[PDB]
Amino acid sequence: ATNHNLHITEKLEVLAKAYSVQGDKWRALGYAKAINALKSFHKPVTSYQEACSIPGIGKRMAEKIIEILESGHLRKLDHISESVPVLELFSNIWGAGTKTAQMWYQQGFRSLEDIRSQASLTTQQAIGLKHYSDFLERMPREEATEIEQTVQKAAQAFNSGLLCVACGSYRRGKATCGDVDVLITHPDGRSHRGIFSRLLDSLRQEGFLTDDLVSQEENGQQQKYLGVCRLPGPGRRHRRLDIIVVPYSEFACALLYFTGSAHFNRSMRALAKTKGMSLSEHALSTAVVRNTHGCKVGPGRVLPTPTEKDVFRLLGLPYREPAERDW
DNA sequence: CGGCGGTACTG
DNA sequence: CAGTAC
DNA sequence: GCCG
Ligand code: NA
Ligand code: NA
Repeated sequence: ATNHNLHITEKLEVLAKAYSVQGDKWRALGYAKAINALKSFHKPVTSYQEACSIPGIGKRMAEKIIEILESGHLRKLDHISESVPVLELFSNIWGAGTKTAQMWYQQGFRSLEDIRSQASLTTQQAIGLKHYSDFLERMPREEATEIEQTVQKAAQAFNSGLLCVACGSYRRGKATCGDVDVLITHPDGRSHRGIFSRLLDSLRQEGFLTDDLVSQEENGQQQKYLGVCRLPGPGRRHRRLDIIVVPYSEFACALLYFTGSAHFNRSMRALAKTKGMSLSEHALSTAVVRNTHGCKVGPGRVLPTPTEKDVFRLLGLPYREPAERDW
């Protein structure tokens, strides 16, 4: 598609990012939805009524849209706190969100050097600070492929039958990727067990993993690593790498979840809800059991889904290719 | 108005 | 319980 | 912020 409302969405994005770094996440979310709708719209917007006809745009958003349309400017931008660019700087540090960014700003910090010299830093934030510039850039998908191959080769050394796939924006076919998520399972349903620890050990020993952000997260039968890798060779940057090992029966739903996008996942959860189902990285399930007072007592029952297509089918949806899952 | 996932780790 | 990122 |  093509954006016919550029000067409008450019302005809205400024406002959206301001709300985000100030921690108004719900308001930012609503802006994101409206901003999407505007770009993928058959025409430039020429009236308030037309703006409101668009799902995701109500009175308040339409008002701003038409103000921009007519005057070329959005006044609310002129009343945006001067702190916003610094809050964004601080929250670009992996492990620091808006609360930490506020705290540092109130302490009078203004720069990364300020943070590096005088800020108290969590173990994760120190790594995120140390690799600030590397983590901010998106890598070419070619480099993501090499990263996936590195993980896959070290995994298949333990069991050649392991199935390994890079998810996220890479699987959605983007030219560049902010990170790499490598999802690992085994078709025999059992031989994924034991792999996670040995795999991280092997990647450690050969120098590929340079820092761990979360060395192990256990979520049901899924194991997740969040860390930092760097391919061999000179001129290589540090990159964010996640590794998730899952049982074969959850592979389709894990695959879907880690392929995303985040916005696509949110809309699929909403759709499942309408059908009295829930959708997680583990399973498509019937909705949980709620008692007399409306509180969840027990989990629902899993609807088995061997493949991503099975998930879409049970939801009464046409299959969507990963490249079509940005929204 | 409340929901817009729920979750693990960590403190 | 709250902060963060998935 | 928007939606029901
Ligand atoms: Na609307
Ligand atoms: Na951050």
